[PDB]
Amino acid sequence: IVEGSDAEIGMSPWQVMLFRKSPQELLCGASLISDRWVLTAAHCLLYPPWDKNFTENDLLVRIGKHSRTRYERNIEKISMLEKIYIHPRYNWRENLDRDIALMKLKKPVAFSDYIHPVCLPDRETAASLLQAGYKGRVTGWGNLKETGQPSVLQVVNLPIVERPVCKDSTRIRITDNMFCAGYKPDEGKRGDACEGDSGGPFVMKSPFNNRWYQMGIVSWGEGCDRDGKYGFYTHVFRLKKWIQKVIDQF
Amino acid sequence: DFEEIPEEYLQ
Amino acid sequence: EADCGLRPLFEKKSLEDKTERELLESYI
Ligand SMILES: N[C@H](Cc1ccccc1)C(=O)N1CCC[C@H]1C(=O)NCc1ccc(Br)o1
Ligand code: NA
Ligand code: NA
Repeated sequence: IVEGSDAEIGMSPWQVMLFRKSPQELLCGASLISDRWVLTAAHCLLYPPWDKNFTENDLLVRIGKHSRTRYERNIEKISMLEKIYIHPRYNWRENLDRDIALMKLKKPVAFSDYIHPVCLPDRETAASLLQAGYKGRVTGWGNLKETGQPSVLQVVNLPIVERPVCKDSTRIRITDNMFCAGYKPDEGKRGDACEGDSGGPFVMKSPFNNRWYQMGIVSWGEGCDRDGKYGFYTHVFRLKKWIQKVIDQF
Repeated sequence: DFEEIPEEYLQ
Repeated sequence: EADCGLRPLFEKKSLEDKTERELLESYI
């Protein structure tokens, strides 16, 4: 996260770290959506241009974390993966369309002050909150600058951007399964996701029921925190029928 | 760079 | 879940975090 700040303890209790078993290293962010299911970006698990194609046994998830590098004894919980599910129409060839994946845990995780699931949006919450200018929150342990790495989880609040502005900022083809966020050059404030924040959640707090909803997944951007560029997020609601199908079937 | 995690999770 | 999106150290105890008000003020 570029130009963010240290998270408060328990501020994002749904934040998950995807961790490579060997060598031991951070791979991506992710989010807890129930006691057995974790949501992430497909490109965290499968990206052939970079020779990335992880299997379940390659990975662990670490839940309840604050420190990036410490083993947070008596606080974090570490889970093995039973199965990975990648969207069948995830487009890794072109533009990361439908950049979404689910991971089922081998055993349910116990909730605590530090471990708690986020909500997924219904149609009405999505329609009401996914509006240009409305701000969400992005969290992660990724790089602090494009060109280093944080001691603890970072957080930044960012406004959703009008779709024509998103489209005019890039040569990559945008789809209805994406939205973009970030400040404009003339707005002064800045901030962005960066490498290592992939797969983490873009959340909004509903003013109707005071619950946090995950509207987006950190997906792609050109650089980090560049003027006139924006970060792109998987549109969770647009893909919720697939999420429901997977969870119901498995 | 990372603190070693308990061996139980790597078995 | 029934209590999804309600944080134990914030919403469940009626405590606000230091920047959530910025989000609310944007929901115009
Ligand atoms: N620069 C390319 C552009 C690109 C976009 C679509 C298809 C191919 C390339 C990029 O973003 N990525 C390359 C694969 C993964 C992804 C990526 O680094 N994400 C992380 C990140 C940074 C900010 C935010 Br938000 O997310
Ligand atoms: Na364009
Ligand atoms: Na920017």
